[PDB]
Amino acid sequence: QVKLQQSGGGLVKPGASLKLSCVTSGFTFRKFGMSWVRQTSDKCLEWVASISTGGYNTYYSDNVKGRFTISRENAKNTLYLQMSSLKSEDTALYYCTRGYSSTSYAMDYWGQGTTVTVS
Amino acid sequence: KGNYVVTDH
Amino acid sequence: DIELTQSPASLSVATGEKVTIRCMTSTDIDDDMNWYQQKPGEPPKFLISEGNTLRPGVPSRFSSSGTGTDFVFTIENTLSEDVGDYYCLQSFNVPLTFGCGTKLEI
Repeated sequence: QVKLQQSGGGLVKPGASLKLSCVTSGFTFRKFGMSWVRQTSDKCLEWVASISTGGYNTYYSDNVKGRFTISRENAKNTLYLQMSSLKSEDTALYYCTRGYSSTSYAMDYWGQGTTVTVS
Repeated sequence: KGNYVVTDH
Repeated sequence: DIELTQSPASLSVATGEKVTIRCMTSTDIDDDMNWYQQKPGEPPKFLISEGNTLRPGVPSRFSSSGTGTDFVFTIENTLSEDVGDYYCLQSFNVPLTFGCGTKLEI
């Protein structure tokens, strides 16, 4: 019943910007922390960023700090990832993810995935 | 967990 | 930055065999080790959460144990349906790190 519907990828040139979106349903969204994870070409999974229930705390990998911004609008049930200054190294399948309970960002529910390709 | 917060208060 | 090293790299088993996938951490993770399964072309599925608890609906044949730096994932009798990649995640500290997977049966 919990759905995380993702949107917004594509192929872009290096230096571009993309806004990834994730709209959720089947749970009270403000009660949960949310994250973005990316699976790279070598099937490795890599955490990108996390945001707390109210959006007052955000964490980013050192990889994307300063170029990526995670945000949410609690009223619309959506999570965003604004990516700027896209590098080829950012090519991956990006997944919208839900933290399983209050104290942990460990993910229980994952979106279908969005390819962003930088080339 | 080891200081990251997920619930704001 | 807690490194997680998953092992083995890959394994091929016959159905009914037992498998063991280890995931070792550079630091004590207070048992916040989590296990995932990704069947080809699906999002990863949450199998076991922090404190080695099997999640609802995951079958009993999956189990895990582990000391603060050394954790183990086991499948007791491998069924056909279990081929995929298995990943472990520590959720003790940010950055959250993942092992790079183990691929089950080819």
